[PDB]
Amino acid sequence: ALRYPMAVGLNKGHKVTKNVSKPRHSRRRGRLTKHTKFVRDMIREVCGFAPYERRAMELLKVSKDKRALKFIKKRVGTHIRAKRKREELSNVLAAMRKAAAK
Amino acid sequence: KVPPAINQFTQALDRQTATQLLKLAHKYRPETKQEKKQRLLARAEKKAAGKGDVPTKRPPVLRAGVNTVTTLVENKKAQLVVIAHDVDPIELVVFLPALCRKMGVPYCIIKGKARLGRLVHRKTCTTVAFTQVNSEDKGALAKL
Amino acid sequence: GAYKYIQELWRKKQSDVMRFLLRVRCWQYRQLSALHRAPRPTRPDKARRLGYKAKQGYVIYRIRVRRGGRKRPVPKGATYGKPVHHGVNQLKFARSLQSVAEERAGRHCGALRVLNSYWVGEDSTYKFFEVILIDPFHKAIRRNPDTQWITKPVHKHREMRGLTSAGRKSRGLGKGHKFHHTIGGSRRAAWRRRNTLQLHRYR
Amino acid sequence: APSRNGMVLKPHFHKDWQRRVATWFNQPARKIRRRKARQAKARRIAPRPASGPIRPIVRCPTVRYHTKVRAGRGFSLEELRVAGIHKKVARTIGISVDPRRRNKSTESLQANVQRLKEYRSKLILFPRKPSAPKKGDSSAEELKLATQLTGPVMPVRNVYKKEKARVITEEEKNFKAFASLRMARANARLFGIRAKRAKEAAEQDVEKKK
RNA sequence: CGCGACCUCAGAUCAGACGUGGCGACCCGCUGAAUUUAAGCAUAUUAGUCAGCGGAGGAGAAGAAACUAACCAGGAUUCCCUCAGUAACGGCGAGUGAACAGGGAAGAGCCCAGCGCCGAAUCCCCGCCCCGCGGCGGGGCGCGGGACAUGUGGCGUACGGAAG
RNA sequence: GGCCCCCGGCGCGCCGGGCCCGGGUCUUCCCGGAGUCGGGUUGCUUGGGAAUGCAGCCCAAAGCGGGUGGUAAACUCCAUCU
Ligand SMILES: [Mg+2]
Ligand SMILES: [Mg+2]
Ligand SMILES: [Mg+2]
Ligand SMILES: [Mg+2]
Ligand SMILES: [Mg+2]
Ligand SMILES: [Mg+2]
Ligand SMILES: [Mg+2]
Ligand SMILES: [Mg+2]
Ligand SMILES: [Mg+2]
Ligand SMILES: [Mg+2]
Ligand SMILES: [Mg+2]
Ligand SMILES: [Mg+2]
Ligand SMILES: [Mg+2]
Ligand SMILES: [Mg+2]
Repeated sequence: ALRYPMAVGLNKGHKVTKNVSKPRHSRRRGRLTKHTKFVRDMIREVCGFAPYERRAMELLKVSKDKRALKFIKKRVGTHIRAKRKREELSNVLAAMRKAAAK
Repeated sequence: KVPPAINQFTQALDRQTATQLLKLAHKYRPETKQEKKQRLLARAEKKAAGKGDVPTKRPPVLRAGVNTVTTLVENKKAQLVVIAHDVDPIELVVFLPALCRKMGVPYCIIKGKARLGRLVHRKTCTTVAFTQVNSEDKGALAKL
Repeated sequence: GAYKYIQELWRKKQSDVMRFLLRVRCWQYRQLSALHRAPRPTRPDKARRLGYKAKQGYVIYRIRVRRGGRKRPVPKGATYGKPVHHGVNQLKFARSLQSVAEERAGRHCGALRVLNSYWVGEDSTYKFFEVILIDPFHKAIRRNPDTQWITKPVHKHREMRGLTSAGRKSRGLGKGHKFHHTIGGSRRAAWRRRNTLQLHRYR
Repeated sequence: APSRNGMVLKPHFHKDWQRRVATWFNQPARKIRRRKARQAKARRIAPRPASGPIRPIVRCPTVRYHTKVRAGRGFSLEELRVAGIHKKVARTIGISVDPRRRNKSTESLQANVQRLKEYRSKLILFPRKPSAPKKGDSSAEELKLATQLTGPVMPVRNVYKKEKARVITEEEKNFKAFASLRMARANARLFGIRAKRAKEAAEQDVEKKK
């Protein structure tokens, strides 16, 4: 025939019909719920911020974003975790900026 | 330097107000073991002859316990929350003033977890919450 | 739902409120003895997460351990041998300090069973842990299924055989490619299997 | 010392091996003890199959063994759900279940539901109280038809679809098997770099005129 | 300005229980050499072994995936055969050295915390009565004590669960 | 093969009491373990090799997150577990 199943190539593999199904409930782990988000927001305004988080906000306030990321990565430890933390710290700065605007 | 989350529990109710609050709260104490037995036996006697189920309007009662009160505040079901000022592991109630204010339920801080315990026939209670109240005490609860 | 708030609160150990509480408590624990019974769990949510229940038979012991590594206990630093074994300082104990605190609680209270432990504070020179113990002969413990397992003879001194959560972490147990050292139950179990010469009857 | 030609040998006998030597003089005794336990277990579960629960049809993982099929740990919940068996009742009637096994394809799914439906048809169920047969089975098909089953229940067997000889068409004769394999390997190897070069060329194309 | 509640502590030859020490072939947690080999020797090897300390049971430990894989996918632990003296480590020297898949022995799965709902529904102790003794339980009673809302019990646990 | 004595677990009728509703469909809700993970460094350990595991010290999390995917790193998709 023109084309055959192959053990190599971009479309390699034995051909089976894929069984589509709902993902397992363990794969749901880590999703943020409405109540858990509410609790974490409660604790954040009760507690505040860690001293390194406040320092990183000063760097973001003067728009030293590369230096802020270097500082956060040195504190938290990894690039992926630092990028997520920097976005959140940028978000709270923007949130309190528009709160003080009105 | 005590952070305001911990310093807020030093502001307790004055003696006059705490007296009106506990005097009202005396009318809604949870039923003891003895009078629950008396009530349950009466239900058994009445069910035997001859009314039947007879819910008979489960009366308003003072809800107690930090886990119970927290859910009531989160559901906006509490009308008034009373927090003891001397919870020794002070993490059980540090969020409650902020949580109550966020949910709009009025809250006060009172002197003595032992006084709250006597309300519920126990040694100690962190918090008690006022749910719906009898009509003759709606005026009193509103003033508080 | 208050336990959820306390859990999120204790995840903020560097906040102003938690920094104050941890410092004051660490000062207070410094004034007490190294081994000391606590009237109640300091962290009730963390305790019950680890197996504790507020009923008779469960007791709490606060343990204070000294921080740092393990100096080799040789006279004048002389470890007579090859230079690879000359190390005296910068040596580290195989078991964590939490496992040591559990062992000290269990040794003192030999009639109780160590269940778990958790962190309540630390200094530059001390770490403080609270250990959950169970009285195996109290009727509340003994008449309850789902708790009767701790009453068995095989479960005595778990903290000394590395069977508690803290003591288990140093044994290198686990599933998959990172934990090939302990296939068979332990390092010794794996080592004996891999170093035994199987001489069959028919070779 | 080496002596003339020979193989460079590396014995692993430098580690006090004689303290850990496993002799096998209890091998014949071990086989007797295992046989006795098997026979005692079979007697204990008197009409139930001696080998145990039915096992699913399962393909072997890697590329070395994926042509073979064997018995798995237990039936997946997706298989039981479409076969109409409760996941908690299945273990009572001799069906092994594996809650952590997934079904990636439908062929393996449907292969195992015919296995469950075949087993369920061949199952003789005794009533809990023999004097009160509620919904299990008739007494006729369990008075004498009940017999302990020896060997695995419905043993998993590799099957081959025999192809009859056919006339080779011209399209099959013109197919280039070696050339296709060589080109398929090249296409998979250069797929990522071909896209990047096309992407870079597209960037130059959308601004080439200015 | 004494009397109460709680908290945190203390004493008792208080009522009732429990631990200690031995054995230690097998098992678990640590600590841990040097002889030796390298034709010297220091890394390496001996060896995570001897010695040392602690803790168990009739077995122990492990154990129901923060797994293996990359397949058309398998599916807790433990043991045997094989993988394999292999991948790898190594003054890349002497030497050391697993795992996956496959075939078997055996095969068994579950429980909390948390989120919630249920008038704390929960548990221990002490007196009284009856049925029993043989490892001390069953039932009933006590406006009898205590624990416990700083959280007991029932439902329920990632395979989803609850309520209509 | 016989006789004697003792002990233990198997079905039936009864006894004393407990014992409380299961599945499918739809709808509305609810879902998780923190000085822990992870990172740096140090020492030991491993076949684990730009670091397999364990531990001390310092830093110190997130929630479409986290871990793993045997070469360090950035971006991207996927797989797998929790
Ligand atoms: Mg050496
Ligand atoms: Mg006495
Ligand atoms: Mg002993
Ligand atoms: Mg030599
Ligand atoms: Mg020599
Ligand atoms: Mg020894
Ligand atoms: Mg065991
Ligand atoms: Mg275990
Ligand atoms: Mg699981
Ligand atoms: Mg070979
Ligand atoms: Mg070695
Ligand atoms: Mg078998
Ligand atoms: Mg509960
Ligand atoms: Mg790579």
